[PDB]
Amino acid sequence: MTGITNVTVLGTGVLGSQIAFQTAFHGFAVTAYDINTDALDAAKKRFEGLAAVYEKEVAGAADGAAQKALGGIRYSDDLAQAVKDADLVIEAVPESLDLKRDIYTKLGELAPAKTIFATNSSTLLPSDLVGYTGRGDKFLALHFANHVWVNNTAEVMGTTKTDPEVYQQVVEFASAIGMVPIELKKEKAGYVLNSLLVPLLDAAAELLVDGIADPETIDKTWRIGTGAPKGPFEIFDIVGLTTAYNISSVSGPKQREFAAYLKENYIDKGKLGLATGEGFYRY
Amino acid sequence: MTGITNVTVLGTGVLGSQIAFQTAFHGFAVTAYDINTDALDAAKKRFEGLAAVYEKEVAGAADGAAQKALGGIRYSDDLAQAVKDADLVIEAVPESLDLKRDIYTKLGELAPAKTIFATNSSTLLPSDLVGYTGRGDKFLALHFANHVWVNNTAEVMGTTKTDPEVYQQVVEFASAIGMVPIELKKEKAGYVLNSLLVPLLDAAAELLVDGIADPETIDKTWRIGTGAPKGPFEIFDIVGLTTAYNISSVSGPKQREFAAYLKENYIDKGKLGLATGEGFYRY
Ligand SMILES: NC(=O)c1ccc[n+]([C@@H]2O[C@H](COP(=O)([O-])OP(=O)(O)OC[C@H]3O[C@@H](n4cnc5c(N)ncnc54)[C@H](O)[C@@H]3O)[C@@H](O)[C@H]2O)c1
Ligand SMILES: NC(=O)c1ccc[n+]([C@@H]2O[C@H](COP(=O)([O-])OP(=O)(O)OC[C@H]3O[C@@H](n4cnc5c(N)ncnc54)[C@H](O)[C@@H]3O)[C@@H](O)[C@H]2O)c1
Repeated sequence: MTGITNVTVLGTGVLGSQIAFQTAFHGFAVTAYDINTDALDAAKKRFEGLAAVYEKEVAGAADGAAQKALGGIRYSDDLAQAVKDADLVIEAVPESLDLKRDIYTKLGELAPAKTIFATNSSTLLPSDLVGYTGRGDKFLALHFANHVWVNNTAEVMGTTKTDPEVYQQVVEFASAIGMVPIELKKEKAGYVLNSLLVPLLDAAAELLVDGIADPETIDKTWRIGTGAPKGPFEIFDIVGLTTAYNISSVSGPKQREFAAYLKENYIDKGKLGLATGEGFYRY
Repeated sequence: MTGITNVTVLGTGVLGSQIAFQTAFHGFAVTAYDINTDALDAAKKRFEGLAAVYEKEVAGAADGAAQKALGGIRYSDDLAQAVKDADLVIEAVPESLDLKRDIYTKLGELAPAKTIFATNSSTLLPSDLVGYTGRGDKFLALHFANHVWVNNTAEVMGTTKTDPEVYQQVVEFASAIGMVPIELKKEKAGYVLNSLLVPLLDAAAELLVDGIADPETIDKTWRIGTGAPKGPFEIFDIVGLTTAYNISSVSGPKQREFAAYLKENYIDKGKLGLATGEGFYRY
């Protein structure tokens, strides 16, 4: 008769907690899973943080609505119990092939037949994981963006093996929790958004490193030329220069030249971007 | 005592006429140069078109101000006479190495010593031209965008040989005619704007060709993810699919795959973008 009602999220970190909370906020029955009681205690702290954020930032969260969502969440550190009646499992464990491999094999065994599996992985492709799951027709990617309550896209990307009626029901779940479903047709590293954004940021980095123009110039050129609200380097500051450095340092020669540039001129000086109050720009 | 007053523009085509007119509109003494009286007649028609546009679209152009600028422009099809008292020459002849080569050698000989030379070339690098000029310390690029009155950037890009006091005076001329100077430090193919934009559009094209996602999806992902007003394919429509095809067809394998895609699905059907009323989107 009915579809997705019970959702279990694996991991209560930065994205796990946001995913779980947004889902609870939209009336699903949520279980947050993590490794031990200390991780669960820390999860609860995040959920209380999110609740506060929602009551100030999110439509409909005022006057106790965010607290009620908070209070309704269940915590579990026993995977078997955590997914026992799960309609959907959203996996946001650390970005580690080994650690996700471990997770899915167990999850494939412990979760009832009905359960749809969805990974939030940034870099690990579903195909890289579909094996360990044991239910490829029910395994796909549901990829969120940090600050899901306002950057509310959910990229839906399955494998060739993925069942279309499952894919569609994930899409509809995404709408149910207030996301804009971004539907990919074939698997793709970086889904859509990162696929578009990285090339822009790389081109900007090259201009800076090769001494063609300063950040301000590059940024105003982009805002004026495309009408965008923020230029590449303003975007770097939002992404965070530590993240930008990590990514830059594992790519072609030119990017690595940028990573070294970030390290010397920003990272080493403690100018990590927006969150810390100064990166390419002072805030 | 005084600086740039007399400006001669070589070519009265799409960008030559806009450059000349904006410059006349801001009080410089402008001579428009073209090859014969028939080209000059057509120049006059464009200038009258621009005058109409300015009176409806441009601050300060109403109540005869745009007509007065129009009336003050001089036409010449004799290069010697055209640049005889020129402080600045802006070159917007066809994008043709041979045709610009011809131009600069003559111009180097005919223009008084004081004259600064500036090319509006998109693809031809200044260094590719500095030779034929004979005044490398007074030769640089001043690159405009189509619809200069509203897309009012002017990318200033010189050669290693370029004289810094000349570069700065071009920058100040750019401000004088209401442009936002985009100052490049070293030469770069595509200056700043195209350098940033092409990679974004290419990444979008790849997603479309490889069947990862449809235009709408890719566009909404970009607008939502970056807050930009327009997605890649809306931008393609603005650029014009004929232009996009030309550029796509002379680049790496993946782009060529896109060019063929444009040709089959849009060009061959007469869907050329915004100007004709339909491209990726119907307008
Ligand atoms: N952080 C982002 O901006 C972002 C964006 C999109 C997708 N993602 C993806 O989400 C996942 C990373 O999550 P995050 O960085 O947002 O939070 P995080 O990495 O800070 O937290 C990881 C969560 O998993 C828990 N955990 C640790 N070991 C575990 C295990 N052995 N089994 C089950 N849980 C375990 C941690 O305690 C924590 O609750 C990766 O797939 C990453 O690619 C992150
Ligand atoms: N069109 C754009 O969007 C755009 C943008 C930036 C830069 N540019 C650059 O401007 C130049 C092209 O100008 P356009 O396409 O805007 O106008 P156009 O090419 O339509 O017109 C060319 C002008 O040069 C004239 N001309 C032809 N032969 C000539 C010659 N032998 N000697 C002198 N003049 C001659 C033509 O009659 C016309 O007046 C190129 O350098 C191009 O890269 C164009």
